[PDB]
Amino acid sequence: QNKFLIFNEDVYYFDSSSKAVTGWRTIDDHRFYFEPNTGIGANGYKTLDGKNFYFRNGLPQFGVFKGPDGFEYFAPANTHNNNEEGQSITYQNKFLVFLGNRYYFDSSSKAVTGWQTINGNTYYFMPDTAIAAAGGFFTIDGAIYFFGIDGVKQPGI
Amino acid sequence: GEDENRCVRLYGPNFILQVYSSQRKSWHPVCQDDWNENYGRAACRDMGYKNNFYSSQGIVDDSGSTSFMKLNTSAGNVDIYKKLYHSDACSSKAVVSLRCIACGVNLNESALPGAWPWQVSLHVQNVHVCGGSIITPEWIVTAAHCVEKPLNNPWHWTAFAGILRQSFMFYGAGYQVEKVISHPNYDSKTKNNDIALMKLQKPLTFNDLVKPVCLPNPGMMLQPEQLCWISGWGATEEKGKTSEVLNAAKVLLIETQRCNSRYVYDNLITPAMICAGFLQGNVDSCQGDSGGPLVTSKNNIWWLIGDTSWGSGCAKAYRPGVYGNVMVFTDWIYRQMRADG
Repeated sequence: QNKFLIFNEDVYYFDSSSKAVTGWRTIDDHRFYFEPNTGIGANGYKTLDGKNFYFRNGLPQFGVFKGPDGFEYFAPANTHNNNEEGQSITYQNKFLVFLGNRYYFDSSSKAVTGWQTINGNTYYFMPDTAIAAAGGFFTIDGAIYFFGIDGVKQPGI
Repeated sequence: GEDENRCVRLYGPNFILQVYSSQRKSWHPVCQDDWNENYGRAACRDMGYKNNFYSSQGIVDDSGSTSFMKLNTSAGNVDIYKKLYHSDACSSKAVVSLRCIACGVNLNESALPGAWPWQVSLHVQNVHVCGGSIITPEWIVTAAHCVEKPLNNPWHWTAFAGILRQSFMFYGAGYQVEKVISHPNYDSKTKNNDIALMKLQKPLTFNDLVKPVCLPNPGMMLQPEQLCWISGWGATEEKGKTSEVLNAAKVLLIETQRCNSRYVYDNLITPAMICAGFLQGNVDSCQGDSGGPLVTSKNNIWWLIGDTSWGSGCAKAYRPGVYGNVMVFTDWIYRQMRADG
C-alpha cells in the first residue's frame, strides 16, 4: 500500500486500495501519468488534452525533446501563462539556455536545426539534439568550424 | 576589521595555520607555544567549518620565513585574534598545523565501491543531470550552468551519494537540496566563474563509501602536467547517454598557455578555468560528467582541482575538456559557508 513498484523496467504505483493507479496522480507533490491500457509509467512524447509533454518513466521532463513536429521547450511550471509542470509552452524568436545547452526557437515555437543566422550571427544546431555547437573546433559536413562558447561561429576564413 | 584584520588561512599541503598582519600587510604563521586545542577550534570555526575539528599539532617550520603571530594569555577573555601579535622568533621552534576536517582518503573501466566516496549524482526530475563533490557533511560543489535560471529552485534537485549504479538511485531516496548558491560573477555566455554551492537539507553521514575531498590550500605548486583522475556517470561511447556505471579515467593537466593556443581554444580560457585532457585521446569527460570532480593526489592527500565546465568532442582530444578553478573560488566558498553559520 502507498508505494511504487519497479518490475522489468516498468514502473507502477498503488494507492491505499492496493490497486494500480492510472492517469494523473499527485505523489509527493509530483504528477505522474500512467497509460490507461497497461498502467505502466509513461514514456516519450504524449499529447494530452491539448497540452504536450515528454515523459520518461511517467515523470514529465524539462528541456528540449523531439516530438511529432520537432523539438519543443518543455518548461517548468508557471514559466509562461500558468502552464503546468513540464507542459510545452510558446517560445518564439528568442534563445533558450538550459544546462549549458543553447537552443534557438523560431516563430512557430519549434527549435531550429542546422545552419541559422540570427541578428547577424551564424549558428549551427545539431540535428539530433538541436544543441547549438559551441566552444572549440567541430567537424560538420566534413569540414572544420570554430564556435565561441556563446555558440556564435568564428569565421577564421 | 572583519574583512582583513580577522582573516585566517590554512597554507600549503601541510595545513600550516596563518593569520593576516594588517600592520605589515602579510600572512604569518603562528608559534606553537601557549597553543592548545581550543584555539585550534576557534580558528576552524572562524574559517566557516563550524564544529568540524580533526587535529592540530606542531610541525618543524619549513617555509623558511622568520616571523610569527605569537599568542597571548593575560589579555583576558578577548577575541582570539585580538591576541596574536608579532615576534622575531619563538623558543618552541615549531609552527602550528591545523586540520579542520578529515578528508582526502579513499579505499585502495568501472570504479569499485569506496574509491570515490566524494562523488554525488544530482537528479532533476528523476534523471541524472549533473554531478558534484562533497566538501563537508552539508555542502556540495558543482557548476553554475547546472542550476541557472529556469532550474534554480532548491526543490528541483536531489543528490545521491555512495551509490554506483544509476539504476539503483531510486526516487525518494536522495538528499533534498535546501539552497542553491551560484557565483554572482557567473556570466551565462562565457560561463566564467562556473561554480555553484548546493547546501543539503540534512548532513551527509561519512563512512567508507562517503567521505569529503579536501580543498586546494594556497601554495600547492601544481606541476605543469599532473596525473589527475576524472569520475562521473557519462558515456565513453560517443552518441551516448548517462552510463549505467560510474567510471574513472586518468587525465593529464594541460598548461593554460597551450590550452589557449590557436589549435585548441584561441583565448577561450580565462584565469578561473583549467584544462585536463589525455594524450592519444581515448579518455576524457562526457555528458553527465558536467559538474563532476577533477582530483589529484599530492603528498598523500586527494585534492579537488576543479569541476567540469565544457568541451568540444569529449574523448576526441585536440579539443579537451575544461574545468573551473576551485582554488580561485575557495575564498568565496569559505565566505558562503561562514555566513550561513
